[PDB]
Amino acid sequence: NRTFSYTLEDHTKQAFGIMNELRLSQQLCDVTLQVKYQDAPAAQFMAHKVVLASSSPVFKAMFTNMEVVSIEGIHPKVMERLIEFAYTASISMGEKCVLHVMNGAVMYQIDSVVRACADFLVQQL
Amino acid sequence: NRTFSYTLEDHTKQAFGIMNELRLSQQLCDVTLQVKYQDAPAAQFMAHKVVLASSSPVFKAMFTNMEVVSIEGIHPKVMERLIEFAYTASISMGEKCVLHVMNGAVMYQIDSVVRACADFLVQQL
Repeated sequence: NRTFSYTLEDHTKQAFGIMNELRLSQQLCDVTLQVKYQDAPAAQFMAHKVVLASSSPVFKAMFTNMEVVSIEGIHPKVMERLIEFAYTASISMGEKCVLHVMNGAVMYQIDSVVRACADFLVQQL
Repeated sequence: NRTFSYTLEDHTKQAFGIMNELRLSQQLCDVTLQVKYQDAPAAQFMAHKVVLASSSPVFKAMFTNMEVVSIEGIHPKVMERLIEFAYTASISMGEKCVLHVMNGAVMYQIDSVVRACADFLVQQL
């Protein structure tokens, strides 16, 4: 015909696969999240601002104006699981963490995780 | 149970949606592809190194070691469609461009597009 179009359905999933690898390799990272919560030991997470922005309106606003960002109000382990969700589309936690993850997900407006954690606590009743 | 897991299947697709918006807004971009081909006018494309790396082994190697990259051997219009594929998972072109796009896709080892363009030229016989 006049016009040839093509779509690879697995593409976004494959590309996030490689972006997650680059995050774990600490390649092309432009933000370090320095997480200090209460008496828990300080933890550091290197990430890509554009991936964090693509999964969180709070990160998008934060970065749209190698940066070090100071984060309070969230346990390192919850920030880790939120970052992993942003890079993987998957999150996992012990039943006793679901509340702390929902709290983290509301703070970073990751609405997908808020919904799933809320649906779980309600089912748990 | 002991362990609660969750996966949002549309997540990578939604996140690429927002990364494409940020590319069009020229937000968080860290590379400018300066494309000069023969007598065609010079064109500029701002992008995220990590998105280009996630869709092209050639971009990954290029950026893993605001940068201006000089690109020859490719028409601005083909580089545009390759960038759009990287941000959208979709590419479209007139039947008479399919060869020039395959050429571009081989140069940047976007294997998905090489395969689809090759399958089209062969079907066209």
